[PDB]
Amino acid sequence: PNITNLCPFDEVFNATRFASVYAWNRKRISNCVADYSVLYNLAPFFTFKCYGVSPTKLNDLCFTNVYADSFVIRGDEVRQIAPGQTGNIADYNYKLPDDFTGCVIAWNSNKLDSKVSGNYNYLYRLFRKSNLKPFERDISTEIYQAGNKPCNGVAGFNCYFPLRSYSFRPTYGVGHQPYRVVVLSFELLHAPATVCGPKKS
Amino acid sequence: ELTQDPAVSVALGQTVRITCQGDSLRSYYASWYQQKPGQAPVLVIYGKNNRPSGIPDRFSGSSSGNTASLTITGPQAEDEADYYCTSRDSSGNHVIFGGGTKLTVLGQ
Amino acid sequence: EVQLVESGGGLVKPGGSLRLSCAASGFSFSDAWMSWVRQAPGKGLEWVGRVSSEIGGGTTDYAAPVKGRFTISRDDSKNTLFLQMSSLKTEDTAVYYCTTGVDIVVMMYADDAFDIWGQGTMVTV
Ligand SMILES: *[C@@H]1O[C@H](CO)[C@@H](O)[C@H](O)[C@H]1NC(C)=O
Repeated sequence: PNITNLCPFDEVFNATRFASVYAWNRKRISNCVADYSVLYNLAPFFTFKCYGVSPTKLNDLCFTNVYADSFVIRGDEVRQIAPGQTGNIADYNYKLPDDFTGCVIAWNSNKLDSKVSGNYNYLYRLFRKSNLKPFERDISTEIYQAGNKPCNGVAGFNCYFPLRSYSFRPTYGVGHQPYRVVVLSFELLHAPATVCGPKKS
Repeated sequence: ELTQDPAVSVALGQTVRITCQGDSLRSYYASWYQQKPGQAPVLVIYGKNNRPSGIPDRFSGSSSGNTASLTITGPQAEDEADYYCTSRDSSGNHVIFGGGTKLTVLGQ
Repeated sequence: EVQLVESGGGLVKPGGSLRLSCAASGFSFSDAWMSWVRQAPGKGLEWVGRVSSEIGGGTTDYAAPVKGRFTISRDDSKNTLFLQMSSLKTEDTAVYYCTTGVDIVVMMYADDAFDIWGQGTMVTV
């Protein structure tokens, strides 16, 4: 609390390329001063939601570790990123625990990701045999097997690739736009306090 | 630097307790790998208390402060292997590893 | 199914250079925190280095005893992970593995739990 030792949490909110939802990114914060006032007062953050800690008293309690999770999803299932619900992405790509604490952030990317040619690099998973435990990645791309028949890696019919591509273009409207999502989580009561905000008077 | 005993002698059908000593195990929870004779190491236990799928429900993990430990309930004749614990250091974020330990079969 | 294949290694005079290649299949290589690890015959496993992912900044680290003298690299087009060894010492006779940190794990931390390993190659200096 000087402030000079600001951890680089600006680029986790503003970078070149966000990771896809199936291969989302995690960043670890240590020995820093946590000033969220520059982000709360900033304009274009469309969604600011959390459950465990207060939305405005987040500088008055002091933590030990901070994990910043970043990915990009379609605009509708920003409703679905909250813990409890199911379906696509919540079960097959990213699941939050029922006792989750931390704040989720969502904003639009109208003029930063849409391309007239069509962008297909952002993938999502549609076919998983098991269910995702909370905070778990899945990078394996072996083809789904459906009950029986010898397509167990032959990649033919009655067997579908799990990683499909989004539909991302100026002709699209609200609901199909790319929303950047970053989730700030934290853990407590195992170490001396390292990261938390400055002192005012 | 982690610390392990060279070998543990436990008879068949009895719970086997494997230890790992380290100063920085309060954070950076250890992970346990098993090496067969003349084979690549395989994952057994990671994370808080869970294991990868396909591993039989015989290995469990526990941690208390500067101590880490693995528990085997009802060992068979195919568990004669080496066990390695893994943690991280605070500064450099390296995987450091440990000395390992050996587990043998004391049947006829 | 998902596979890692190691290639390279042999007998070489000390002070030379040698390049070890790891080829991966079955999973998205561009978002994997791969690593190199070594083991002397009869001894425990010893870390060599990390390479990390470009989505999050290339932060390729190294182990303390082998810092600097080894070069690590990634190429996503040809699906290759490269380890270059120069200025060799007499203690480098070991088996080498390329190991993916994350395939099916729960993280809570930096994404490294060493899920799937490789068949590993000889090197003798
Ligand atoms: C990202 O945009 C915000 C918007 O105010 C800006 O404050 C920040 O400096 C930008 N990031 C970088 C790395 O310039």
